[PDB]
Amino acid sequence: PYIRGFGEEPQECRNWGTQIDLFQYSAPFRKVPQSITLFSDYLKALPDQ
Amino acid sequence: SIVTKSIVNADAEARYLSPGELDRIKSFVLSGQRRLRIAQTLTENRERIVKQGGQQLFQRRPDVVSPGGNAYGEEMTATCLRDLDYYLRLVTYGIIAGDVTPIEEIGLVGVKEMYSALGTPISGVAEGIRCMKDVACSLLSGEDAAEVGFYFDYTLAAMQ
Amino acid sequence: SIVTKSIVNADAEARYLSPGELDRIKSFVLSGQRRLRIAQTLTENRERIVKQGGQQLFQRRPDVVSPGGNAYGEEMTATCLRDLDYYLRLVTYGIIAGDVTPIEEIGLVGVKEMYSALGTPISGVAEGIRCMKDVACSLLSGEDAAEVGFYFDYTLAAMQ
Amino acid sequence: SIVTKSIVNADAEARYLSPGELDRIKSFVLSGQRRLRIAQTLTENRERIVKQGGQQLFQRRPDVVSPGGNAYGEEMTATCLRDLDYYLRLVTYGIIAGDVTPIEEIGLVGVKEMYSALGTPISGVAEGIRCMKDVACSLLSGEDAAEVGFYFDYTLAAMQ
Amino acid sequence: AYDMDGTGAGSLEPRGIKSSAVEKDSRCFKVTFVLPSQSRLYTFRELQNVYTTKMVPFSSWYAEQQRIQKMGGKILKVELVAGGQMRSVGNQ
Amino acid sequence: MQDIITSVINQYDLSGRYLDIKGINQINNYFDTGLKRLMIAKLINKEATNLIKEASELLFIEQPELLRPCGNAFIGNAYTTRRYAACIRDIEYYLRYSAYSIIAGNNSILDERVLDGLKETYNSLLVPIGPTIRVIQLLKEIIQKKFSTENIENAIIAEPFDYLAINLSDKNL
Amino acid sequence: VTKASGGSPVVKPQLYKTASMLTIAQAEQQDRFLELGELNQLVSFLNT
Amino acid sequence: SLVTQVILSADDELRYPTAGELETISSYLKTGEYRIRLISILQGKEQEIIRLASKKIFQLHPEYIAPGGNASGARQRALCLRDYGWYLRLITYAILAGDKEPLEKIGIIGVREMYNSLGVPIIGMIDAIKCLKEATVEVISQEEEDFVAPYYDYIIQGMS
Amino acid sequence: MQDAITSVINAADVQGKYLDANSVEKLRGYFQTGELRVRAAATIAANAATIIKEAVAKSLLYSDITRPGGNMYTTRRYAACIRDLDYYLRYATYGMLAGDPSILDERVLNGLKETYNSLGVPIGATIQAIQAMKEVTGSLVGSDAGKEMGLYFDYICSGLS
Amino acid sequence: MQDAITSVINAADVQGKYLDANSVEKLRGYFQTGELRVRAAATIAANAATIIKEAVAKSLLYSDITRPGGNMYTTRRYAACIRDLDYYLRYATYGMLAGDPSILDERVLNGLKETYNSLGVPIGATIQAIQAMKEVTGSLVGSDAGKEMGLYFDYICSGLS
Amino acid sequence: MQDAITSVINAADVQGKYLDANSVEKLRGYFQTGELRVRAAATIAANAATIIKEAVAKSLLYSDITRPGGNMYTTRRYAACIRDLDYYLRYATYGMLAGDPSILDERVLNGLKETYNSLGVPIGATIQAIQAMKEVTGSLVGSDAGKEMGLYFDYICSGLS
Amino acid sequence: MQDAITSVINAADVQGKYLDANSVEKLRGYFQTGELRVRAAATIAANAATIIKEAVAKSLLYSDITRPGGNMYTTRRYAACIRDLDYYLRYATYGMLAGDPSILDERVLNGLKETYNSLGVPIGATIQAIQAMKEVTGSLVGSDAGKEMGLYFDYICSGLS
Ligand SMILES: CCC1=C(C)/C(=C/C2=NC(=C\c3[nH]c(/C=C4\NC(=O)[C@H](C)[C@H]4CC)c(C)c3CCC(=O)O)/C(CCC(=O)O)=C2C)NC1=O
Ligand SMILES: CCC1=C(C)/C(=C/C2=NC(=C\c3[nH]c(/C=C4\NC(=O)[C@H](C)[C@H]4CC)c(C)c3CCC(=O)O)/C(CCC(=O)O)=C2C)NC1=O
Ligand SMILES: CCC1=C(C)/C(=C/C2=NC(=C\c3[nH]c(/C=C4\NC(=O)[C@H](C)[C@H]4CC)c(C)c3CCC(=O)O)/C(CCC(=O)O)=C2C)NC1=O
Ligand SMILES: CCC1=C(C)/C(=C/C2=NC(=C\c3[nH]c(/C=C4\NC(=O)[C@H](C)[C@H]4CC)c(C)c3CCC(=O)O)/C(CCC(=O)O)=C2C)NC1=O
Ligand SMILES: CCC1=C(C)/C(=C/C2=NC(=C\c3[nH]c(/C=C4\NC(=O)[C@H](C)[C@H]4CC)c(C)c3CCC(=O)O)/C(CCC(=O)O)=C2C)NC1=O
Ligand SMILES: CCC1=C(C)/C(=C/C2=NC(=C\c3[nH]c(/C=C4\NC(=O)[C@H](C)[C@H]4CC)c(C)c3CCC(=O)O)/C(CCC(=O)O)=C2C)NC1=O
Ligand SMILES: CCC1=C(C)/C(=C/C2=NC(=C\c3[nH]c(/C=C4\NC(=O)[C@H](C)[C@H]4CC)c(C)c3CCC(=O)O)/C(CCC(=O)O)=C2C)NC1=O
Ligand SMILES: CCC1=C(C)/C(=C/C2=NC(=C\c3[nH]c(/C=C4\NC(=O)[C@H](C)[C@H]4CC)c(C)c3CCC(=O)O)/C(CCC(=O)O)=C2C)NC1=O
Ligand SMILES: CCC1=C(C)/C(=C/C2=NC(=C\c3[nH]c(/C=C4\NC(=O)[C@H](C)[C@H]4CC)c(C)c3CCC(=O)O)/C(CCC(=O)O)=C2C)NC1=O
Repeated sequence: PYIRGFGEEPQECRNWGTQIDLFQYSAPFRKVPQSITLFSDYLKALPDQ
Repeated sequence: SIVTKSIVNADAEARYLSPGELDRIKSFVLSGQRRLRIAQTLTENRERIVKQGGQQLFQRRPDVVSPGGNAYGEEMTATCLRDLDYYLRLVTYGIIAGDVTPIEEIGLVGVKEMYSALGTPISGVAEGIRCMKDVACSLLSGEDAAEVGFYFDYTLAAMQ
Repeated sequence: SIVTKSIVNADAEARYLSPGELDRIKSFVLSGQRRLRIAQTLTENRERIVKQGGQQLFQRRPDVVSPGGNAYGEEMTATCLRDLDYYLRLVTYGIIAGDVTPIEEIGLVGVKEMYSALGTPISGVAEGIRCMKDVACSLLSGEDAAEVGFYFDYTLAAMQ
Repeated sequence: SIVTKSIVNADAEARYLSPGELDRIKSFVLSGQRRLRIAQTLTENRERIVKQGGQQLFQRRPDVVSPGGNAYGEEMTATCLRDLDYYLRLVTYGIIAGDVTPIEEIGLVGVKEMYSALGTPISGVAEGIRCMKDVACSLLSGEDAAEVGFYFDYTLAAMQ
Repeated sequence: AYDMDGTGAGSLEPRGIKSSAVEKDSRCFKVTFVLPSQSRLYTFRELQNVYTTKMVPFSSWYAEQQRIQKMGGKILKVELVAGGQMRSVGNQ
Repeated sequence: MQDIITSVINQYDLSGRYLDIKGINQINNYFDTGLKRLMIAKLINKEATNLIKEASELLFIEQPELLRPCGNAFIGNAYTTRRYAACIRDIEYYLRYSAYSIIAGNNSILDERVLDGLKETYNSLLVPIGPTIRVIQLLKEIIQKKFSTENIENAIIAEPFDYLAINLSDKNL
Repeated sequence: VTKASGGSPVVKPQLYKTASMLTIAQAEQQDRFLELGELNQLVSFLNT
Repeated sequence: SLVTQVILSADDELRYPTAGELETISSYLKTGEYRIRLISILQGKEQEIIRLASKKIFQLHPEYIAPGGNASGARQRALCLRDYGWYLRLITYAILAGDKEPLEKIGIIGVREMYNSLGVPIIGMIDAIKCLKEATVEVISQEEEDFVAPYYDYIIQGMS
Repeated sequence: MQDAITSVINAADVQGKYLDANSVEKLRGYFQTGELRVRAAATIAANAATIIKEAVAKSLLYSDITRPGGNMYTTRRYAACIRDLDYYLRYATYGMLAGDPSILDERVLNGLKETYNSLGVPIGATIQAIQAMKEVTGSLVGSDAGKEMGLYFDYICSGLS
Repeated sequence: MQDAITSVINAADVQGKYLDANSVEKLRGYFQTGELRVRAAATIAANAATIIKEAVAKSLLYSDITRPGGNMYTTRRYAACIRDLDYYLRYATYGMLAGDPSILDERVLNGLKETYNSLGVPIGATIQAIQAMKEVTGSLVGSDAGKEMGLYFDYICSGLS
Repeated sequence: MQDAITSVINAADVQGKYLDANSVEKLRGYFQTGELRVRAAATIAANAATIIKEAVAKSLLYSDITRPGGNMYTTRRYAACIRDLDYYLRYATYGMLAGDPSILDERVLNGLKETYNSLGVPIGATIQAIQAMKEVTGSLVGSDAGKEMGLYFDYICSGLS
Repeated sequence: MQDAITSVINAADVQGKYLDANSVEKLRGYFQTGELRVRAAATIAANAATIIKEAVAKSLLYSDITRPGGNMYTTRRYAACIRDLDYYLRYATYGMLAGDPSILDERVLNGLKETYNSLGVPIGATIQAIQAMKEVTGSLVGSDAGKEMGLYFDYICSGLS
């Protein structure tokens, strides 16, 4: 299996930032889940921050 | 509904909707006048469809209401009929959506985990929905009873 | 617009809108037919309002177009008229919004930082808008010229 | 330890611990009194277990200490015994943890990369640990020497 | 753990491939099959050989055999190379 | 996603009540225009490869900069044919998902499958947002050229294209 | 309006290859040094 | 066909067909003969229609007919009507099995690489099918040609 | 914070084009309902306290959130409710005049459901209070005006859910 | 992922010294309670479904998170709870055996409160469910064993807060 | 916030040793370039507005971020740029004098790329503005001084990426 | 990922102009050093393990990061270093051939200093290892080739700082 990069395949607009984050060596240190929160905040309103 | 999953089907396949998909969205919206009449019958018959629904349920399953049954006493029996009011409501959604997609993600997905975790016999609640089905199809003609009963037995299938 | 800041005024004060606020939203929407006619006059007169606008601007400020001026040559003079087309456009927004709120957060907030940072004489661009005002009010009656000119001089005030 | 990887084993399998896993955590903690006595013997015998450990190591591998050997001179020979003090320490951890898990992620994982990158003959350091094993098992009874020697030969296996 | 916890219809994890494999199963088949891709002509990926013969475990033969026919494959031969038959205990 | 119907049913489920008549009046407004929503969709499939072609020439006729070198800003407009090939491809998507969303009678399919990360993706590639939104409404005027004698098809066609316009904007006001 | 955001990292899409380029990239892709052939491969192009 | 899409699409989820899908089979089978009656109308007009298709595909595109073009010569033009015959034959299949798969498993999937290896300009074949749909309207009344209209423009969408 | 005119101007400006026939077509549609919205916002300002008194008595007055242990027991907690329900009836009035629900999520919705979870405020009873408050608001302003004011209530209920 | 023995070995190793009297003094203290923890983890494995059924019925069964609009309304959402509560009762069992709460924040706590805020899960009702689940766990395993199993429940509740 | 002398003293202090020959060897290397950095920071202070005017006109002046819809359209948004570019040319001047880029990530880089994603500011156009600003800065201060000032520009561009 | 020729073509293409005398002037300058870079990359490939063995023994071999408690104590942690130092000596070889440090921040620098802070890897000792590794690399390839290979080492050290 290879990593299906940006210049491999027709990518999708929905996980653009996350997938570029995941295809980095810095991926195994985001101990907080990056994708399950991002796909869920797409539906909920703006968070408090 | 049929509109939303005919879209997400053709969405995944990187294509538009075929005539097979667009001659049925077309065929469904002309069916929409007849669907609201059917759901309108079940809407203000919930007093009889639920109360007679729990009628046959206790006559067929006296264990669940007997002392030791899950729906024992004045309290649980009220909630015993509350769930039937839920599932009767979701069938009204499925009739108007033209699919069990509303019934799918409400009251069907992971339903065995809830009722197993509540101590309720899941087979018993399946018997309750079947008793509601005979009351519901008795309120409509043959052309309609092939639909209103049609959504109940799907709920019967997924509930076991 | 008058609708959005009459709301955010009464929004901050923890209250609804008074008759003084609701008899003017009422008075503004009945004014809306006459506003679109006024903005419709300036919409397809931008060829004359801008080109004659830069007419008097260079006759009154030949320094800005002379060699050494900021708008010198074929290039800068085209952009020299481009900004007037911008500000003439924002006045059409203010007339339809019934307020300089569109002109406020576009072309007015921090405008001195831009033009000071571009080397442009901010007083010179103020002279350009005044020349456009005489051309604009010459295209309308007295009842309208008290409005279309009214938004230009606000832009003149904030631009110095 | 046996407690932490009997957990992470049953952790991955989505289940609790079987009797086979819980009758050994039980069997290990009753073994804990005897383990501390064994590690207590090696704790204050490091003067004799290390120095006699490097005794047989140089008699069996004079190349490493001869001129040109990696541990040549007063300097490297001191570090030559320092590593044996390390590995003798990790065996005391493995005896108390009831497993080579402490020895695994310390002094064993990627050990060939270090010693190859230091120019040290990895086979030579394996000979050093074997010489320490005969000194260690000579300090304990037969029931204990089947354990203290048991952790050394695992270190011998992974170190080649 | 194993794939038969109580999951069936109307249960929270989605209705899927349920294999009758025990805890850490050690039975594996030797299968042989061709599986034409039927998707290369709108994806235009590189081509790979479709005739394969490999050892699949008992824990996941059924999913694989259920999937090989999903994409029009044909199974030429399968055998149980490793493991016993009718064995109550010992498949682990 | 959610059509006008499922979006209506979730509206009444959150409150846990049956469908009243105000709820059913919203469903009936879909069922009336539902037959009209299809030949809008059927016209798009017959006019699809054309309607992208008129949109491109109407776009670059006003934005000749998009067919020119980028300037030193490494910006993705339709400079090269590799850039031009992919850039016409985006007009495919805006016409497509705005074609389903005409049939669903609701912009739920739009934002979750087009809008979510759209400013994310274009900010990465430095893509024009201004001209990108203008081509979306060049399609809207082009499609409304066909249904023009009456004016109840016009509000239907405008709703998807107008939703992408207001949402792709950095808010000036 | 979108109520969340994944971020936009600086990505440079590919434009072309060069003889100086790709075999610096092939030996890179395997996580190995330049080999004598592909490094003699880099040479005789810069002699052109 | 349409039932095949429901059996397949219900088979990858490991479930029986739901309430909405069984509508989609039931409504499709009730409109059965009208496709059967329609295809016999088109089969009697295949020599009707392809003669009219060669009318306008070549007056529109004399590049292909002229000496040098692909269709120059008798035997090249001979199969030229054959490709219309196979396409029209395929559409009778698609009109019957009420979906696009007989137009997609044949004809559409990989059609460009077929023509590109043949020299036929793929843009010209799009106008050929568009010409063929233009020809079918004349020998068909207004009732049933919009039944067959969505099956044609799928081919044009497939070829781009 | 955009009204219907601000949203129309933004979308027409964000493409750099003038206000064509489609942009003015919606603007004319907003000016037609300009007379209805003011009278709707007129009566709601008058009966602000009466509407909130009707909603709480009709939805959550006697439920056991009102009793001890319920989420609304103490007088500070009860007084926070009618203060809290006043914003929903007030900001919904602003959305009804502006014709655009941008002000709601800008000033109400963001950090709202994340705040009630912190305090432990029941979102279920909150939406039914707003639903009951939506029901009485259709009483005063009429049917279509209630349809307009009601269109922003469930917008709050949807996002607050 | 360290137990009491792993944490004792790490601190004694991180200074490069042997296991002195103080390091073995705590290790002997852990081996003394080794018999108590297994029987505590024994009964919890047996009554896993019964404990979770007791906690939800005692804390959040009939509250309005259970009713429509509440955070637990739909059957998928209800089924996610007992799935979710199973991890807290399960991972707390692991901490009770390992004698060190390192596994909790390693595999449960990190990204947990940041995840519930994303989904909008009420942290207030979650902790009270775990508190009620802690209360029934002291019923089964006894007092001191409940003190041990209870010592990791509030560790989850503290970090999840 | 450490300069070259602070970083040298910290590393020599963090091991508890005095300033040996290697620590003073780098310090002498910093004092040799002390004359170059002040004159570099001298001219940059003089031509601060001229450098930023040259960079924006050379990189992103006429691109469609400048036009309507682009990220820099409104006058508030344009004015924020030259305010924003002033910090990059200013803080880079501080790094050029201190000889250590610690001040940049302390006061510029942290929360910067996470902030532009919030506002939706294009990081691609930002770096090219700084690259063009780095190009003009090498014009004024010379080659080697431009090498010094340029060494902190791409440090901003690297971390901001 | 651009070499010197790719960067020259990009800047000449990004303005839409041909390769004028200035663009080819730098390209001729790169082709002149093409012979030097290959021989530099030749010997570095041969002495890859020897260079890394020399750097660690000269910079951080006996410091107390090597001892217990230090950042490099365990054999997994020590083995990660020479694995980690191999990339710096390898990717610097790629930059030396490509004549452009774009590959470093593309594949090494981004998320690097943010990763070492997560693991707790000392950035101070890391740069001195690369500095010592730069010192031995100037031994092998010579002076000017060491100036070329050394020009990308401190680029890593600058951005990693
Ligand atoms: C819309 C889909 C849906 C369903 C179905 C649903 C069910 C549901 N049933 C419940 C209880 C209950 N359900 C029953 C049901 C029964 N007893 C019997 O003997 C019969 C076999 C059966 C009814 C026909 C009983 C007795 C309780 C109370 C159990 C207890 O108090 O421990 C509860 C907990 C109390 C509550 O919040 O109502 C829920 C959430 N929730 C949903 O969202
Ligand atoms: C909508 C509000 C708004 C305004 C007003 C605006 C102005 C603006 N004016 C500019 C340039 C310019 N503007 C001028 C203007 C003038 N020269 C003169 O002598 C006159 C006094 C004056 C015009 C009447 C010149 C010469 C330039 C080019 C300067 C240069 O090339 O350095 C530029 C940079 C190039 C560009 O992107 O167009 C902007 C952004 N942007 C906005 O968004
Ligand atoms: C806990 C696990 C562990 C081990 C094992 C370890 C080993 C280790 N051995 C080292 C050196 C060394 N090790 C030796 C070892 C030997 N020479 C011989 O002839 C013999 C075959 C062999 C010893 C029996 C020598 C000579 C050096 C110094 C090498 C030099 O100065 O170049 C060094 C570098 C100096 C230092 O920091 O001590 C480390 C880190 N570190 C660890 O964390
Ligand atoms: C969709 C077409 C299809 C079929 C039919 C199929 C069958 C199939 N049946 C299996 C086992 C089995 N099948 C049975 C069945 C029976 N025992 C009896 O006494 C009866 C005669 C019979 C029930 C009618 C049993 C007991 C096993 C388990 C065998 C074992 O554990 O060794 C297995 C091994 C793996 C597993 O179950 O997870 C497969 C793959 N796979 C397919 O893809
Ligand atoms: C379904 C919703 C959706 C959209 C819209 C989408 C867009 C999208 N546009 C892209 C590129 C691109 N898009 C353009 C587009 C343009 N250039 C201009 O100058 C014009 C303003 C514009 C045409 C209108 C260009 C040039 C690229 C390539 C950039 C480059 O490589 O230089 C890419 C990267 C290549 C790829 O597709 O993998 C994506 C993902 N993805 C989606 O999922
Ligand atoms: C069932 C789907 C299907 C199709 C369509 C098909 C086409 C097909 N077209 C062919 C040739 C050809 N086709 C054309 C076609 C044309 N010239 C024109 O001007 C026209 C626009 C067009 C016809 C309407 C020409 C000129 C050749 C001969 C090219 C050559 O061999 O020199 C050939 C090579 C052998 C042959 O003629 O049979 C095939 C296989 N095969 C299939 O299985
Ligand atoms: C092992 C450590 C760990 C935990 C704890 C964890 C939690 C977690 N809880 C979830 C959902 C959920 N969690 C709940 C829980 C609750 N609702 C309430 O009212 C109560 C306060 C609470 C029960 C105590 C609900 C209802 C969902 C579904 C949310 C949704 O569908 O939007 C989800 C989303 C995906 C899914 O459930 O499949 C995750 C990942 N993941 C982990 O890896
Ligand atoms: C000292 C370290 C530091 C930096 C760098 C910083 C940046 C910063 N840039 C901002 C905005 C901004 N920044 C820009 C910048 C740009 N637009 C473009 O197209 C270009 C690519 C770019 C100019 C190079 C714009 C337009 C805004 C306004 C955004 C808005 O109004 O939404 C804001 C919002 C508040 C404000 O400007 O008052 C902050 C806080 N803050 C700091 O403390
Ligand atoms: C190609 C660009 C690139 C780099 C540079 C990179 C680094 C990187 N270094 C790592 C660890 C590490 N790096 C070191 C390094 C050091 N300890 C010291 O004292 C020294 C200062 C330093 C050696 C110079 C150590 C000890 C670890 C292990 C940390 C741990 O186990 O916690 C890890 C964690 C995973 C692993 O090693 O498998 C990554 C991903 N990844 C990349 O993709």
